Amino acid sequence: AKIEEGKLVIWINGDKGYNGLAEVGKKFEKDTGIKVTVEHPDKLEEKFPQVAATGDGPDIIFWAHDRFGGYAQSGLLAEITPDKAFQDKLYPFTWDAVRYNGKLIAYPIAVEALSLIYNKDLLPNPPKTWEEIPALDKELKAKGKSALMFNLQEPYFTWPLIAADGGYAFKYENGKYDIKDVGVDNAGAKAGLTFLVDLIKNKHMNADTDYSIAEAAFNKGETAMTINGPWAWSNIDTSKVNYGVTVLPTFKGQPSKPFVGVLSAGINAASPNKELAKEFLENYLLTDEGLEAVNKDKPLGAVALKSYEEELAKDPRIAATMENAQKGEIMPNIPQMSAFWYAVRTAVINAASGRQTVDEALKDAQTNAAAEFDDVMTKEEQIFLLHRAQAQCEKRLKEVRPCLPEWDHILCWPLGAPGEVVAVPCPDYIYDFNHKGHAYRRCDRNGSWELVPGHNRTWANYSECVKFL
Amino acid sequence: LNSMERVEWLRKKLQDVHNF
Ligand SMILES: OC[C@H]1O[C@H](O[C@H]2[C@H](O)[C@@H](O)[C@@H](O)O[C@@H]2CO)[C@H](O)[C@@H](O)[C@@H]1O
Repeated sequence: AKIEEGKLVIWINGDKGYNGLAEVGKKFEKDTGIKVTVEHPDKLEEKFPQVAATGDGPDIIFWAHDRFGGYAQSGLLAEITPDKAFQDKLYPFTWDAVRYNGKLIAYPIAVEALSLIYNKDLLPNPPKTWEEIPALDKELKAKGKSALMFNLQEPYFTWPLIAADGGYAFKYENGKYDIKDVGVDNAGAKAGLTFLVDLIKNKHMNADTDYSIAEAAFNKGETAMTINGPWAWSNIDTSKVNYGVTVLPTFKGQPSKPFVGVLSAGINAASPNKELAKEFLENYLLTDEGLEAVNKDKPLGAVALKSYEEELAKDPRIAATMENAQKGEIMPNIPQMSAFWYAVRTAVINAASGRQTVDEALKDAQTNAAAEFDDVMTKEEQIFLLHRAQAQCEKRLKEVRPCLPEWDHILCWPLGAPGEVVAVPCPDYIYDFNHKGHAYRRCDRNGSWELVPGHNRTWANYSECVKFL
Repeated sequence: LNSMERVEWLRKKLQDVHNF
């Protein structure tokens, strides 16, 4: 399908309820005469930014919210205009996930998180810890089964383990995700990835396992557990496997932390059907009946629409989804997310296949991601940002016992209490600084900034700020 | 490229701070 005025083309991932969505499309056509074509191309999230400029995109694209900041920076999304009454129908935190630089850039549909799914006939009590899986697999192999199979090809599925003991994508500091502060190669990420690679080393899992392989093995009853989202429940229902959905195992006593996605619908900037797309999304899809149709095809998870979520919340499988979601973290939607995922994808694949050691693979991923992020800001921009901060300090200085404000060439010091150590967060406007650190001065009992013995120098300690250099 | 230029500038800025 190609875009045409007076009809709608919608893209959604092949794991989602595209047939349920087409039923919503059918009702839209019945009512309005506007034909709706739903497609599920492979790699649609990469394809969209490639083909939009040629006029080969959809009118509406569905994906988890994490990709949308990138699309918005590239000018590929139309602005959406839900009035206040409409916005009030959805949970505020679902709107937050689709807010980029203060604008709503897509409609939220549903909250997704991975859970542990287990076969109750093979395993009545699911393991509480990752650590106990190796012995569980040993026991099951003897009966011609395996403990656990999940998609190892996509970092989304391995992340919850990587994050458990301390891995993170970007640090949130000073009211934003700090792209200088990337947590892909710290001790926590390395611990989690090592545990995974050890499972492979010890033949508890196979490095080649992908989504379809894992799904079939669980649904055929060949493996005791899988890790998957709410969309997978339908096929399990069909297979008649006796299954439960539960909290992911802990690692080193800590919860697994899945990255939480809000499935969202954005409108192509190049669509001549923006008003029809709005009508479809607000008045047909985002209704009790619209979401039920999609949900009955493949479960959406916790829907963004409050009225319908209030029903679905009583489902124990949704209760488990929300439990894992709260233990996890909502994904950033910043443009840097695709580069983050690429780096982790490569790191996991390389570690799992033995191409690299765990430490090499994550160091490389961290290095390559950071190389890209650290190239954004020019010297000229960085000078401009410091100059702005200087002009602010000079304002504060003009408006002036405690120590007094002064400019030290990088930061404006505040008042300091007599005889005290003064700590100032490492300034946000210095791109390369560590922003979870503080710079330090000492204030005299006499209300003068402490000097360096045998110098006219003022003492300051910026060692925490320079952590990354 | 940008990163090298920017960090180099900051090291010189960190040094003005030290001299202050
Ligand atoms: O594996 C990286 C991948 O993770 C997320 O994609 C998920 C998606 O959110 C789910 O809805 C489901 O379709 O599984 C996908 C993983 O195959 C991110 O949304 C995506 O951007 C990222 O590349």
